[PDB]
Amino acid sequence: AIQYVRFLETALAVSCVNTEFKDLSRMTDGKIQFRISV
Amino acid sequence: LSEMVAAVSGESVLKGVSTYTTAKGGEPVGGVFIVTDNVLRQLLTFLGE
Repeated sequence: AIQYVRFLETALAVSCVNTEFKDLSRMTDGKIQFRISV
Repeated sequence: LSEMVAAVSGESVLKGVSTYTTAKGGEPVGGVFIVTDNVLRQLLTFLGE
């Protein structure tokens, strides 16, 4: 009784924003720097 | 009755068995309730349509 499930078809995917990055294992660290003037 | 229908598993290992259909067609027949006569009359009173 198999049923295949796709990530994009489930509504849970509206939460996340999804990009395909070809070589993640070589990637060591990643950062985001926000600059907010108040 | 919906809880009773929910209790029965919806998975058949043969995975593709053809179905019986309503006279209007389209959606298939899911189950059979077997009752007695007074029970049948009372169920048709409570559930119309």
